[PDB]
Amino acid sequence: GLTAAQIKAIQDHWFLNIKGCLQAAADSIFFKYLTAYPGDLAFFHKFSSVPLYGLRSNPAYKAQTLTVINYLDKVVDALGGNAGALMKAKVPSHDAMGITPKHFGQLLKLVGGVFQEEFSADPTTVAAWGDAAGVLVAAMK
Amino acid sequence: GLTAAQIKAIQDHWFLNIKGCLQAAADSIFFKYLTAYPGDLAFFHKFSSVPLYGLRSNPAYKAQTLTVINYLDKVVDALGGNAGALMKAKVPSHDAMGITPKHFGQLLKLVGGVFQEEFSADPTTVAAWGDAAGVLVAAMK
Amino acid sequence: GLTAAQIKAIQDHWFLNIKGCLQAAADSIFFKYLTAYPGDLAFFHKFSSVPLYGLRSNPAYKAQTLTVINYLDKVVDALGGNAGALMKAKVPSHDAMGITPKHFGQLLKLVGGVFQEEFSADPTTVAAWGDAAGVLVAAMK
Amino acid sequence: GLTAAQIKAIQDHWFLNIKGCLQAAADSIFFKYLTAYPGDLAFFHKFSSVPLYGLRSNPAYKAQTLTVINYLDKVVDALGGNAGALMKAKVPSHDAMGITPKHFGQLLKLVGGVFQEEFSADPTTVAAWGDAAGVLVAAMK
Ligand code: HEM
Ligand code: HEM
Ligand code: HEM
Ligand code: HEM
Ligand SMILES: [C-]#N
Ligand SMILES: [C-]#N
Ligand SMILES: [C-]#N
Ligand SMILES: [C-]#N
Repeated sequence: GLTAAQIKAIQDHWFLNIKGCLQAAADSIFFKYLTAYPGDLAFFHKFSSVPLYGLRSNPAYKAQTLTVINYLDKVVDALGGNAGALMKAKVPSHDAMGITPKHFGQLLKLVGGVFQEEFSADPTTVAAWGDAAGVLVAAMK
Repeated sequence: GLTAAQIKAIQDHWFLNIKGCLQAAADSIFFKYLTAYPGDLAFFHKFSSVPLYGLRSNPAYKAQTLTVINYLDKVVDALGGNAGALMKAKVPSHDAMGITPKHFGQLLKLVGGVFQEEFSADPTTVAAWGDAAGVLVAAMK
Repeated sequence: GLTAAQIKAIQDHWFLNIKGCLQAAADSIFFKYLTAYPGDLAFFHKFSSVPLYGLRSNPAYKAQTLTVINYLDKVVDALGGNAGALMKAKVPSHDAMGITPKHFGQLLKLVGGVFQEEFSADPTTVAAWGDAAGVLVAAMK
Repeated sequence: GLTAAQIKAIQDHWFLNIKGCLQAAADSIFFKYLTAYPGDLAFFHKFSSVPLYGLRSNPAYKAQTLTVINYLDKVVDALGGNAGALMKAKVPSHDAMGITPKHFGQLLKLVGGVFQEEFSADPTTVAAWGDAAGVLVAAMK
């Protein structure tokens, strides 16, 4: 579930490690998702023919992951409150495309791990991200 | 003064070269400030004993710098809107420390320049940033 | 085994992705090793009491992994030739400390993977690094 | 002219702020050159049609720049040694293109400055780099 201490862990960690280099965190969050779900690369017509090893270098990828991280920044600042409404607002748009809350849960389940592996997240922050994913995907119904 | 073209010029560039690495842009805007105005380092009590050459590496410098650009990010979002009010909302606390609109002008004026030299900004965006400085300072009084 | 095409893959990939940001590659290569072998943190007296999540931010870690990557750069430039002699020269020094070719093989077995995960290494480069580890550890006897 | 103190000043700083991120130092040394001497961009045929503001992002710019700093890294290693000879070893191929020791002096002279503004170099190292420029240019003829 998500308590105010959890919201603090996630937010303190976001100012310290993530907010200052949003592009770096966005590229590794999605790179981890696409090596785990390679076929989902096909939803991104602007770069679905780039091989996996060329994505971090591809500007169409970089603009896309920065568009996502820029919206997640707004969700993290809103975790005490309308974060659930901000996840909600993107379901129509993605639904058009064939992308459900199952795909979103898959992306949100990986960021605790990517933040531990590369962005110096402590165990409390990683566990709080585990909880936040469950919370934020539930907000979409 | 600002036209919709100038606000698109600033916003597109900010998304392109600044948003993905807010810490670098922040470190260099304050480094060009603190180089040009070396005595005002005394105002920054949690790093006023670091010599200039040691600041980009100093953890408290980087916290300060990112707290400024994190706010500035939000006034860029709001340039055809309440950007003015967000700048003026910071004047009474800084006034209490001896830091006037003179000071803010000094900072705001260096930004175009810093973006041209290190963050890939064209002469149109450099121009828009020179005028954005004047608007924001004019809304502060 | 290691052929000249393999040496080309590793070297082309090192100029493209690694040489320009040696510090970033050095911190993730060892971070991956120390999350896999946490107890080996005890060999590094200058930072053995730092928790895992604080290493990427710790200057004593950064200086150490940059000392290692700076020597590996010299080994990669030497892969057609005296690379084996350059690995050889560090066995005495590490032997003093209790660190064998078993520990070195453990570090070299992970860099193909870290380069795929974070430094855009193609499958041919990753497989060539798999071979290079076997080769370079063998050079130490 | 160079004393052992000046060579330690340069080398320690290079290991500290330059070696871990050779690409940034390279991009900015050539960006300060190409800003001060904008016509010599015509010499760089694989990126001579990119306007100045687009160069830090240009892949061929970054390849060129890193090929220079990759070599320069090696002449720093050899400053109490064959640094001179390594600089002069590049004169006949560049002479063939119309690029003289005038040109190299222009580059070498900007380095201290660039390191002071963006790479945390103290006034002693800035001084050592001003003299290293003169020595290296004097060994070239
Ligand atoms: C995990 C949180 C995610 C958020 C907040 C998010 C947000 C966004 C945003 C802000 C856009 C731009 C369009 C708009 O403003 O509505 C976008 C587009 C898109 N995203 Fe999502 N995204 C998420 C998950 C996903 C997932 C999991 C996929 C695919 C597996 C996906 C696929 C796409 C695609 C294909 C586009 C359209 C890109 C284009 O061609 O322009 N996103 N995303
Ligand atoms: C557009 C420019 C600036 C903005 C948006 C800005 C914003 C901020 C913010 C967000 C804080 C934290 C507390 C608060 O919410 O007020 C702060 C604190 C402070 N700022 Fe400003 N600032 C600006 C300019 C300056 C300048 C030019 C100086 C000094 C000449 C300055 C001096 C200080 C001081 C001394 C503190 C440090 C408080 C502490 O010791 O932690 N700032 N700034
Ligand atoms: C994989 C290739 C490795 C290379 C080329 C390498 C190279 C180096 C270098 C150049 C030094 C500095 C001392 C000197 O010049 O001899 C060093 C020190 C050290 N390395 Fe290695 N290293 C490697 C593997 C390891 C491994 C696997 C460990 C530990 C599990 C290790 C432990 C140490 C320690 C503890 C020091 C001393 C640090 C100090 O307190 O100053 N290294 N390494
Ligand atoms: C200390 C300064 C410099 C060094 C060490 C250096 C080194 C190099 C190196 C390593 C190359 C690749 C080929 C070779 O091995 O010779 C090269 C090529 C080239 N350099 Fe220099 N360079 C320096 C200064 C300059 C300057 C100041 C200019 C022009 C005003 C310049 C113009 C060129 C040109 C045009 C090429 C491009 C070849 C191609 O089109 O790929 N360089 N440089
Ligand atoms: C979503 N991208
Ligand atoms: C304002 N700092
Ligand atoms: C070896 N460090
Ligand atoms: C020389 N480029």
